[PDB]
Amino acid sequence: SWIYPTVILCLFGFFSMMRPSEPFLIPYLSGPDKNLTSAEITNEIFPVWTYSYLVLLLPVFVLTDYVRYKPVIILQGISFIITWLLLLFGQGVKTMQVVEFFYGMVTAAEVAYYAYIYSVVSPEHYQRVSGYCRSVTLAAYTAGSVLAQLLVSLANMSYFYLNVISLASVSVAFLFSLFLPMPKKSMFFHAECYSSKRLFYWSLWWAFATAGFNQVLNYVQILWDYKAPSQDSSIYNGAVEAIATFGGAVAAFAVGYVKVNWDLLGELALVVFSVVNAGSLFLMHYTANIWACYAGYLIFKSSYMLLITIAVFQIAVNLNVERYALVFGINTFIALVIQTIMTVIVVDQRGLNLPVSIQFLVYGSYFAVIAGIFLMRSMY
Amino acid sequence: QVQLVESGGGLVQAGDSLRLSCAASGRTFSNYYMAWFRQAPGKEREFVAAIRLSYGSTYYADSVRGRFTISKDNAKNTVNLRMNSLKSEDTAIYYCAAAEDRWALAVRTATTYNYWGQGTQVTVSSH
Ligand SMILES: CCN(CCO)CCC[C@@H](C)Nc1ccnc2cc(Cl)ccc12
Ligand SMILES: *[C@@H]1O[C@H](CO)[C@@H](O)[C@H](O)[C@H]1NC(C)=O
Repeated sequence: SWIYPTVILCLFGFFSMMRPSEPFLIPYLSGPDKNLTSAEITNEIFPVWTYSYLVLLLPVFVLTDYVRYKPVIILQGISFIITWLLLLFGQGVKTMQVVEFFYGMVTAAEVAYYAYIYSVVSPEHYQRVSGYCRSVTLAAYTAGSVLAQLLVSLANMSYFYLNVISLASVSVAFLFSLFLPMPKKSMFFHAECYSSKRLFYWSLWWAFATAGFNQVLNYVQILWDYKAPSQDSSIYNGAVEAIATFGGAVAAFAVGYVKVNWDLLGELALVVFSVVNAGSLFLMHYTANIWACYAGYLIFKSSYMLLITIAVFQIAVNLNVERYALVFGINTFIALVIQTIMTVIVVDQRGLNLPVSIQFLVYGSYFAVIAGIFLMRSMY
Repeated sequence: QVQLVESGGGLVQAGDSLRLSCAASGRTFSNYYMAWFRQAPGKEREFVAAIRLSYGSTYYADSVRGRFTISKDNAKNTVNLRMNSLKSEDTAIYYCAAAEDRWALAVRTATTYNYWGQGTQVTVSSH
């Protein structure tokens, strides 16, 4: 009974996340077809994505619960189509800000994809199904990245046709979305945990690490363009992004497989991984070699996945399936608030308006500071 | 006191190119935003393109994006603006303005800049 909804949802997720154009956005936005500057991209366009995502998170969380998840998934597909149509045929900074708003809407509506399974699949099949819905999606992204590189290097395709392929993929995903079964019920509408100190502590670290990770991901490509201009040197953004995603997945799988007492070693290992993330970011900032910056990105992604897997495991050790949704919603909202504060202060034109050449110094300092503060409280 | 002086503007047949230069004097200019605005009769002052001297960051308006390029020639404390494929819609008076770099600086807002040039007129004639 679960096979049909599971298969349709996994097909939708795979085709929605298969986007060969994603790895090559900055070379595309700054290329001769859009002619946008790196300052405009980093300090005027990209920040909007956070703002909308913060604004649309809670409403969409409640809409998704009230109007059941299928409508929200269809809305996400429509948003994908509109976003990629505007990316393909949009021109100027204002159109790009609208594109960022719609992509933030897509990110906010992504919650329905992972909450849909609960209302259709029996509790018995939750775990495995979730795993599938996760595995598939990750593979899709990796596949797209690899394909992009294989098309950029061997097929000598243009960034425009990568966006065309992404548009076709999202259109197919939306068509698949139109065939998901209607959920009959919902967790909250159609049916105090933070008191525990451990839950609060682990959620705080999860939120801060997630904010840092998402801030670094939004501008890693701009940093790469700064170090290795795409208009004069060969770039390997697809291969690097595929390898980094694979390393992160392997790190998460290793965390899952190995059994160790995280109640005691968790703080030590998490501090060590935060220090490694800070060191990798410092290497990306200081190093003038592009290969060193790729290696730093790989290390940062793998270590952050090592971190977040343990954090999520510790948060979710005693939480129920129903409470997962609200706890993780609150944690992602707080992470978005932190990321929005950081963007307003640092990246936004109304703050320091720092270029990408100084932003990663701030990000490395941010991770080092998280590690330093959390190391405290040992004595006294 | 800062003094911005513009040169280069003139009568150019539609479709050609033209280079404008704004030289700033009276101070050491290393931490200023240098921007170009334009104003046409019966219209308001419009942002054209800005450059961050310290970092070299550049911003353009969508109307002139892809055609106008703003650079800096520090050897003479000048900021240049090269305009290619000029159209009749580019006829205006161009003012170069200088703003002090600082927290929360709105690059595209004319009120942000406290130093303005006398303006040089660029008229584009279509045969
Ligand atoms: C799955 C993508 N994510 C997680 C990576 O695993 C990172 C996206 C960040 C950056 C590379 N990409 C965008 C940043 C800001 N805005 C965008 C808008 C669009 Cl339309 C597309 C991409 C955008
Ligand atoms: C982008 O800029 C190049 C020149 O630098 C120009 O040839 C091209 O037409 C522009 N393309 C646009 C604005 O889409």
